Amino acid sequence: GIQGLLQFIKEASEPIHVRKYKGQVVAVDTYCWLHKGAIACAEKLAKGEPTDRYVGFCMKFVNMLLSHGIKPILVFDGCTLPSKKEVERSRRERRQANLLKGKQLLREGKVSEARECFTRSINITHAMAHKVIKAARSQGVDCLVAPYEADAQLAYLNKAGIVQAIITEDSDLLAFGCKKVILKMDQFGNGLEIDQARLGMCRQLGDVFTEEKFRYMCILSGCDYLSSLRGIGLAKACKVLRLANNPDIVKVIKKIGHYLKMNITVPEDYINGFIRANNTFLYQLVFDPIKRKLIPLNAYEDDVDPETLSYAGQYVDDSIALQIALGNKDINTFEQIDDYNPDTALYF
DNA sequence: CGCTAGTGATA
DNA sequence: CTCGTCACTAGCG
Ligand code: NA
Repeated sequence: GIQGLLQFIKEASEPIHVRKYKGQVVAVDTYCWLHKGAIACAEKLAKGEPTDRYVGFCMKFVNMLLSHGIKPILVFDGCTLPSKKEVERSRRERRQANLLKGKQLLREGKVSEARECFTRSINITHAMAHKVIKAARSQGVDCLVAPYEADAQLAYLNKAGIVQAIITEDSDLLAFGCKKVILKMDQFGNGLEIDQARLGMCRQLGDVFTEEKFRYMCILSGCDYLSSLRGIGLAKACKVLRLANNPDIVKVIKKIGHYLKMNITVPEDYINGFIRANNTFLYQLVFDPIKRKLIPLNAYEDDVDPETLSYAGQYVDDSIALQIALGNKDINTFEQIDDYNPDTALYF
């Protein structure tokens, strides 16, 4: 996502412990636990050999949060946004390559390299995530499969007061407008918290501590929805945002070469791609657990047409979205793989 | 000299 | 059949 974002605003970071959120609700970007837990049993998944260590891993963290008296809500990624299809396919091809080479080209002789390639060809499937969901629900923990990206869903849960903090390793959460994000948490509950209001503690940031300006900085720096101009990182983006007074971001991006004293010819596609990136950060589709329907991250403004925001995810029926959120309906085939019912046991 | 972006080691 | 990350630094303006 946003490279070097954590180091850039480390002044706003506060080392905490999970006790600080006792008797409160916290949402967890489960994919990080799933991935770090799958790294341990990489060769097992590479060979196609049955294993469930990652389940015990995720449940270890969950049991920690529970032991400190916190109500955790596990969140998973759902469908992939159209602005990421070819990227996910690229990573798919990379995993296929690392698996093929790591297997056939390293089946005899070299072993360490074969494992080093197998750990790269590791793919987190929704079946594994479903195992985690079954275990978590067996331990009475609520789960939610996002309609699309997990970071938007989490940001919604946080901005709606449903949760008070978000445990993740992704730095993009801040660009979605989260209030409290707990990064780099270990087994015991030791992690780095970053509050939105505390963004002002960064002198280097200047007057770019407001949600909108901070978002513009994150996008200009280089995000998953849009690569940055060559030579533009966090410092340069922050600088050009600090210097410019004009509220209209388009003219600013057009004069990015003027404000930074460096020869930059802004591509025709970059402005539209910027608007699309910002619109994706603002209006990506999430699932409202209370109303049990599919809503945008933020309510649409007066200058935006919903029919042109297909890249921020497309709507489906609320019953289908509900079945997806419960992990009952498969992401790809849309087939019913489970029959969990929250009525006959959140979502109330 | 500040800052971007790529590499190598690593689980 | 869902996303890496960090320390170090070459090399840019
Ligand atoms: Na960049």
